[PDB]
Amino acid sequence: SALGKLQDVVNQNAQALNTLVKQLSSNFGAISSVLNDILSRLDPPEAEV
Amino acid sequence: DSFVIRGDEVRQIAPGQTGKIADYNYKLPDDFTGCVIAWNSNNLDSKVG
Repeated sequence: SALGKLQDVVNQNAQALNTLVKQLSSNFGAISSVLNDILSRLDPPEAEV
Repeated sequence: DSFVIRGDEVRQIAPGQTGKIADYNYKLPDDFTGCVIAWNSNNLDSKVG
């Protein structure tokens, strides 16, 4: 922990980018989190919304 | 835009709709700025047989 002052920023940046990427796994109310699948199963009047 | 359709599938005359008529005969854009009007035309567009 002696190098904690560089480790906390390195860990926070790795965790922040990891969380930023992980937000693509979040659903936000959609039927599925993956964009490639949403368009296939949804007709434009519901796919656009 | 004037044409005859049927009550079944008549709902496809709306922006961004799919189906045999909407995909192969008349397709409305997603960004439609206008309105569609329909009325029963039995006396003029229906003939026996």
